[PDB]
Amino acid sequence: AKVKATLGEFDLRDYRNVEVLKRFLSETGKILPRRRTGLSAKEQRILAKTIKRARILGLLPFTEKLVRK
Amino acid sequence: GQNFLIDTNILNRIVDHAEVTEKTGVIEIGPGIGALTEQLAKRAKKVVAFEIDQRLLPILKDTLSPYENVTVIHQDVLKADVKSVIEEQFQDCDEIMVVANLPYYVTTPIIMKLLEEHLPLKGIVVMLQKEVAERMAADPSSKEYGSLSIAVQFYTEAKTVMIVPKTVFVPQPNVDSAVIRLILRDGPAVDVENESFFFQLIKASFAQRRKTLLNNLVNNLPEGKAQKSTIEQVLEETNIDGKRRGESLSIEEFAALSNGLYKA
Amino acid sequence: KRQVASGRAYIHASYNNTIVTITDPDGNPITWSSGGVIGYKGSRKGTPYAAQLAALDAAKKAMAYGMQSVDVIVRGTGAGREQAIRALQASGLQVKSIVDDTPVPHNGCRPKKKFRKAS
Amino acid sequence: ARRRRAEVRQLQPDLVYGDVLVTAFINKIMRDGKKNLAARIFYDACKIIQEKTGQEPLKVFKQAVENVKPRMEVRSRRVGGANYQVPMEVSPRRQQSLALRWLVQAANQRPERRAAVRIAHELMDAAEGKGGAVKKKEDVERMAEANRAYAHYRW
RNA sequence: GUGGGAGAGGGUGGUGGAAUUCCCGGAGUAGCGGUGAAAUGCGCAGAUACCGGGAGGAACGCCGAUGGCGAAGGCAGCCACCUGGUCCACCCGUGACGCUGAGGCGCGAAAGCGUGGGGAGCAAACCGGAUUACCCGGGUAGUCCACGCCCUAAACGAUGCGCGCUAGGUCUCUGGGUCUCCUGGGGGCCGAAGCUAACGCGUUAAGCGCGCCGCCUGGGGAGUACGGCCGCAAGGC
Repeated sequence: AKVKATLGEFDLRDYRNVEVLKRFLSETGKILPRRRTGLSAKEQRILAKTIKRARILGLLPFTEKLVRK
Repeated sequence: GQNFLIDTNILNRIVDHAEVTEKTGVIEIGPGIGALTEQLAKRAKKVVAFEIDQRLLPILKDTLSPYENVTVIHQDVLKADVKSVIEEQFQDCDEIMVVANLPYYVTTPIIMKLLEEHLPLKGIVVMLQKEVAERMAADPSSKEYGSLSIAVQFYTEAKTVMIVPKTVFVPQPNVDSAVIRLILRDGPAVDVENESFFFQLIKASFAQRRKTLLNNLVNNLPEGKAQKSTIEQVLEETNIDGKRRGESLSIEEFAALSNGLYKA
Repeated sequence: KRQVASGRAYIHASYNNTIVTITDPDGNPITWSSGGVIGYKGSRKGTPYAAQLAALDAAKKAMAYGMQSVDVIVRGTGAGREQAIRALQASGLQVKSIVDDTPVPHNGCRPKKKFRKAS
Repeated sequence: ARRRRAEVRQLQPDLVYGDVLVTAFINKIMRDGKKNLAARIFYDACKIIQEKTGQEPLKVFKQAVENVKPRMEVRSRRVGGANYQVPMEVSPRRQQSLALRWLVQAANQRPERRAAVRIAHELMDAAEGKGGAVKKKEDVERMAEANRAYAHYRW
């Protein structure tokens, strides 16, 4: 199930819509590929830009630790 | 077993190049299989074989029945003193030669250290690679020039006696083999204050070859590391040496430079 | 000696060796164990069996300090991560969570000759 | 074999006891096709067992056999030009094969002059829990899982 | 011209985190590290695991693409400024104002070099170890910046540029419209006609044509010799 599917209506250039932004990051603080997100490249590119910008703001994690062996 | 030469023709030619006669004496380094030893002993007054290989010696030793001049000494030439050999085994023939067809990674340091050992012998003829042969026998302003040529310039004037095809060697080396001759000079080619200091200078000059003489001597020299602030007078002490390199200069130039260095 | 009653066990699982260190929440290392202290040398230092023995040894020598529960984070990509973790959890200390915290560069320093040629 | 899986020969059970393992021991004693001699020597050994030990000799035989059946063995392995005595599980077939072979080999090592004496003494000693066969079994077992590091090579 | 679009195109300042290496502490016991297996090496002056604080340099993990930009060489964190190229739509202005281009001028990966800075990591040369009678431990220039040289490559699509005509199918990037689809531009894979010695190319031609430029005339000798020009030199034409 693509991450896009389990979502409604939002804006991508909004680098403060933090709650939706946690969705597009994996179990680790990594940006999910197009296979998981379910967007077009343009959307993926702009989303990655926004994600990095938010990371700079400290609203999002650069990296995390995964609860698994 | 390394690449072993199997040609009687080129072996005859090389042993001729060695001038192995009745008067001529032979030092054998790494007798090995015993083809070179075969071609040497029959025309040599006394052959002294040095080797440290475990079993390459006593097997060959069996074949040494017809030869009466085969005084094989089992030891490492580098580790073991050779001074005593001159007195003990050259009573038959005062003339000295060193002949080798060994691998070069052992041969070249052996030759260097033998020359360092300061044993006065007439000459040496060894088998080496084409590139290193060019490196030793080199002229000024050459890509094949370096510190090795400078080192061998004190001891001998060299020339590759006979270029060797790769075919003669069992496994074939990719690069052509070229046998050189090293016949010891009467004495030092050019005088110097200190030999060790001269060597340090030549190392410093050719450390970073491409850079200018000045840039080499600034950073390469340890005493240069001490007198980095003082290199001004070092520039002053230079005579008719402008913006220059190492390769540009010759033996006499470097000798005069060293003699000037002592006066700093 | 300390009796924190709740610490954390670090598992440094390299290729050549596995290291297990148990420590308090304050990061103060109470003790440690490795494949080397068991007596294994050379190649067999990083074997999964060595990882098992190291985990058990660390657990045993930690029980003396009264440790009962730990929260483990594993480091390195060595062959014996799974073996070490299973041995540790089956030693007598109730692990709360199992986590990895393997350090990965963000294309920083230039690596060794062998580890180069990254896709 | 490359193709098949070499179906196991079903030994005809002995007539005295109606047991296949007795036949296996008989065959293992056998040399130069002397079936009669092996049978007679085994039955002699059974006479010693009966005379010295109360219960039926077949019980002693089975007790000793299951006493010697190993569980871990090493197989020389070729990984990176080095020999590894990789511990491996042994199948029941191989278990019984090794047990019978070890029992017979150990029984001969005894200094006693007669064969039946040797067989009976070794077998009863193995039933006790000691002797040569049990020693060899223990040696084999401890040699395995002494280097269980290499056991990651599953084969 | 007007109205929009995408982009690691370039230059200048600013600063975000993860590593790596050192320094300062707290705790910590005997190894750490390394290999096909080992040795060198580090560690009782308490190493390696690990917690915290600080310094410094270099490079930007996922996104990431068989993707995009540029005339090539090349260009990946993020922010802002100054700029280069390009696509579509409206058909609004001009009236042939165009194509190519000997010399000239400029740009030109990496490695070298001069004059000054910087140096975390890697690492020519070099110091060690060892075995298969390459590989592991250290380390200099160099890789980093400013200015000035050098002008070389499998600098390759081994395919010069511009324009026109000649079946389609499929996957992508980016626009526009009336939006199952039409219509442009860019990047791949099959394949009509055709071409080729063959492999193969095929609307991004190696097809059918036109214009201009640059080269080829058997293999070595030889990119050598002499002469000339350009560089501090190595060297380049």
